[PDB]
Amino acid sequence: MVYQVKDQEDFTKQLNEAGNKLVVIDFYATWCGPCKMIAPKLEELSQSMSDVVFLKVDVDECEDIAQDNQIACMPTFLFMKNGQKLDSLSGANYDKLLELVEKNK
Amino acid sequence: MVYQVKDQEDFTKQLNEAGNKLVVIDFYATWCGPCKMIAPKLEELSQSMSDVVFLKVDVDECEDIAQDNQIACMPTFLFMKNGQKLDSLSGANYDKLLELVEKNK
Repeated sequence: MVYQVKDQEDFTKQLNEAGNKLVVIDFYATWCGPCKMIAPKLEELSQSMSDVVFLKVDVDECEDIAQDNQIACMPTFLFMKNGQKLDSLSGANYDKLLELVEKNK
Repeated sequence: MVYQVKDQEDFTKQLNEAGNKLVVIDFYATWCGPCKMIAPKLEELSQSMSDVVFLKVDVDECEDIAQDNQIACMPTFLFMKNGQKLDSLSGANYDKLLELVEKNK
């Protein structure tokens, strides 16, 4: 399952909850076609990889978070670990996403 | 002038009012850095080019319109004439925008 970040305080709580695990955050919009296409794949990844935490942020719901993170394309995947930004991926490229997960987890 | 589209009906009304003119639509978000970066240049261009209609759509206000046009990367510039799609440009590239206006005006 992919947890939807509710606000900025919630984002910090989730990053804390993740512990030492790589966190992958999907910045998406409900009007974004590629976002919807890849969402089930993220759910499957979320279900199967126990050493990675998957989150999602609806940019229309958390516009402050989208701005703070300089989102321009949907979907954007942010890769964090122990509160540090490790990488970013713009677009629904599942292979590159998987590669960044394997590289950073 | 760059007019802000209020909803789907308003979008249709503006497309009709353009008559035979090229219409350029900027799909943007208020949390989008490059969007804000290029907005003043679009405003300047619109004040000069009276034979081209310039519109803008806030994807947060008009999510339905965003979905209709398959917006992914922002800002997206859609080029239309007589209600029909001519071209599309993702990202804030001013030279490419001018090339596409020159091509389609």
